[PDB]
Amino acid sequence: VRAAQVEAEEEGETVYLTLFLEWTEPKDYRVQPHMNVVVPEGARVEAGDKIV
Amino acid sequence: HEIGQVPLLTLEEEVELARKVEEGMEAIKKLSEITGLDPDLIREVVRAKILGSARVRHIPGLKETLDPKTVEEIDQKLKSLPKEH
DNA sequence: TATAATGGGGGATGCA
Repeated sequence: VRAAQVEAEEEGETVYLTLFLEWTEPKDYRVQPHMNVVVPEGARVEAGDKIV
Repeated sequence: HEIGQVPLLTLEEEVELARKVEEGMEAIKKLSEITGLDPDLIREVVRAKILGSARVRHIPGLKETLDPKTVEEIDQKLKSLPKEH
């Protein structure tokens, strides 16, 4: 995970950080023999795109 | 010995090849719709270009005689289609 | 037309 924009607010002896974070959550799919993978390696997909 | 050279298909490879065949059939079925020609002729030209130049003959059932000239004309008419066609 | 089946059963002489 990386932090895009990092804001902050000075309060008393502490700081409140407003972070804009970005990352990737892996999800494992199991493929069956009768199925066919129709998406290449490292392909940028969106919501609804058919993978298999 | 000539038969023991081609490996035995795995289930996955089997389904793969079969699927590709069926998809090819449908693809030609729509290509004929696009070009407004003949399915048998088209699939025969595809067969021709696939197998190479070793096999070229007039197929009993097809109206046009399949000589390299004609298959060149048809293949050039196949290259004259939009990316989605 | 659709369980799955995938590799068989002598005898001598001329010529390359």
